[PDB]
Amino acid sequence: LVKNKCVNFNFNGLTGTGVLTESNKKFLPFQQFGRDIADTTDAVRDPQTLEILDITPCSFGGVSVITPGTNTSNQVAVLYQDVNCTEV
Amino acid sequence: QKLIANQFNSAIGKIQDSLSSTPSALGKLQDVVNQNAQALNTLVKQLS
Amino acid sequence: FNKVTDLICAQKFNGLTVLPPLLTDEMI
Ligand SMILES: *[C@@H]1O[C@H](CO)[C@@H](O)[C@H](O)[C@H]1NC(C)=O
Repeated sequence: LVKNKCVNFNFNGLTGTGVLTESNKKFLPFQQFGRDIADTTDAVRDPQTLEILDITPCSFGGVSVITPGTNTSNQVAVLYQDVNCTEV
Repeated sequence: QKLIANQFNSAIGKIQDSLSSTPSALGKLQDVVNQNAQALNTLVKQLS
Repeated sequence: FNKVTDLICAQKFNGLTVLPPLLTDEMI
């Protein structure tokens, strides 16, 4: 298990992509999956040690580009939408 | 002028109370948000 | 603002970006 890294996890039958983090979700001692009103996998109980990991889909987002007119300048700034500052 | 000012202040105070007593007073806004959420929720219930 | 009601992130879980309004509510 590795936390805070976008991985392709395969907890039992459940497979999927995302970053997984330790969580305070109080699973009942029998529950395995996590879900939400969107019916998507939110958290997961670690099968071999009973720990709770919420699954954030690892960061995506649009890449907007801020540019003046080409005739003005070729300098460009970029805007990674819906993401912190990760890779530059 | 004094009566108009008193009526104006009282009517504004009632506006505060009406919006407090009536949360639905903002249904026209809340419905908009609900419609968007429902559409997004429906758009996610299609990958199931 | 207290009479109008994370869930939008739950749809964001599956490729659904929610751009912020240009005029922030304080600037509005
Ligand atoms: C199960 O095995 C794993 C890996 O050796 C270990 O971390 C865990 O403590 C064991 N016990 C449980 C909780 O099943």
